[PDB]
Amino acid sequence: SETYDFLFKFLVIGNAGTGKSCLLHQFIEKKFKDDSNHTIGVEFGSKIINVGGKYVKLQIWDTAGQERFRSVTRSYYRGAAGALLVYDITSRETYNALTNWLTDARMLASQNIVIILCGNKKDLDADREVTFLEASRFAQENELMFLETSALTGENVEEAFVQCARKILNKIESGE
Ligand SMILES: Nc1nc2c(ncn2[C@@H]2O[C@H](COP(=O)(O)OP(=O)(O)NP(=O)(O)O)[C@@H](O)[C@H]2O)c(=O)[nH]1
Ligand SMILES: [Mg+2]
Repeated sequence: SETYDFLFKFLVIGNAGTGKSCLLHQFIEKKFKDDSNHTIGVEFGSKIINVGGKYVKLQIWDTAGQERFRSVTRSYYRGAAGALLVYDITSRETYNALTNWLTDARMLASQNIVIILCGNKKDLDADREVTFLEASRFAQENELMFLETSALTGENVEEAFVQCARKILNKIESGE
């Protein structure tokens, strides 16, 4: 019965272990799933959101982060309008991988894809390995909006997905 005015394909991308699957599950179900294991292929969720009285259906591909699946994950960029690019604030390696993820999206996605950078596991701040300020500098240098999120608590998860959609809606309306 429920309709929508817009349909967008999104990805969730980033190194294994960063919390991609937990982020999608939090956005859709509003709970932390704590038995989550490695995605061995691709998972899907969808949700309709209300953006200013416009209903936007998000079709979201939660991709495998393990290196062994990289050629598979790369096949998903085509047709994606938006992506959440995720690292783990407690794992510097996952943050150091970000340049490679952005190189992939530059080569394989639409030049107009909207990417939101998510520093996840913010609830694990006592084990932080990446500063807010330093990630903020990187995002700015890369023309990306940046949020710290927690799949566990929900902090900024709805905001990340909604803002990706709002930025795509803005492109549709005006400019580039
Ligand atoms: N404390 C905390 N743990 C989290 C958070 N998000 C994910 N985790 C935990 O981190 C681990 C990896 O999460 P998961 O969502 O499976 O990661 P993934 O990015 O989907 N991995 P893959 O790419 O291999 O599928 C799990 O043990 C999960 O419970 C978070 O915000 N806070
Ligand atoms: Mg996963």
